[PDB]
Amino acid sequence: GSHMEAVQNRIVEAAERVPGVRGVIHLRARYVGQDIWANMIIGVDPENTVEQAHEICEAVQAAVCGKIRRIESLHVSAEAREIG
Amino acid sequence: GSHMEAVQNRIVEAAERVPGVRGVIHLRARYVGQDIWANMIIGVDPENTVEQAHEICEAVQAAVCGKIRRIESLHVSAEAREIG
Repeated sequence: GSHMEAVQNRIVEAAERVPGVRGVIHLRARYVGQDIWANMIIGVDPENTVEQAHEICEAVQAAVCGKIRRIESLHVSAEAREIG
Repeated sequence: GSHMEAVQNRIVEAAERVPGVRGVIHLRARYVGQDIWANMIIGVDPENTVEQAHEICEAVQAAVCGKIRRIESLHVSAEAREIG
């Protein structure tokens, strides 16, 4: 794949290892100049409250931002997902 | 304020009228070229499940995208919020 597909795969790999993540559903990653701006949607269990799902999102943010360089902006949201 | 503050205020106004929204907590809006890319975090009640909060987010997306021109990318997430 392209450079950006390789970057996308590394971001997904970092996120999918976080407890409570049921896969990465979507990732929009773009270079704006020399920095990445990314929007991620993760799957979580339906049983989560909104706060519990947000805490998973925050753990994903911390994981991705800690591992993946050059990201200027990351926004992570969750959808209930019944498969993985 | 600036042009972008006026744009931000219109986006917030569109979102905050959607049932179940407990204010707009955050909005990052930027021009990338001639288009707006926006990340929004809304407050919702803590009692929401993740799916219920996601449905509010989707209603916000539809409302903002339907009313506000020039947005190329909008990502809306929710946080539990005990005040409004």
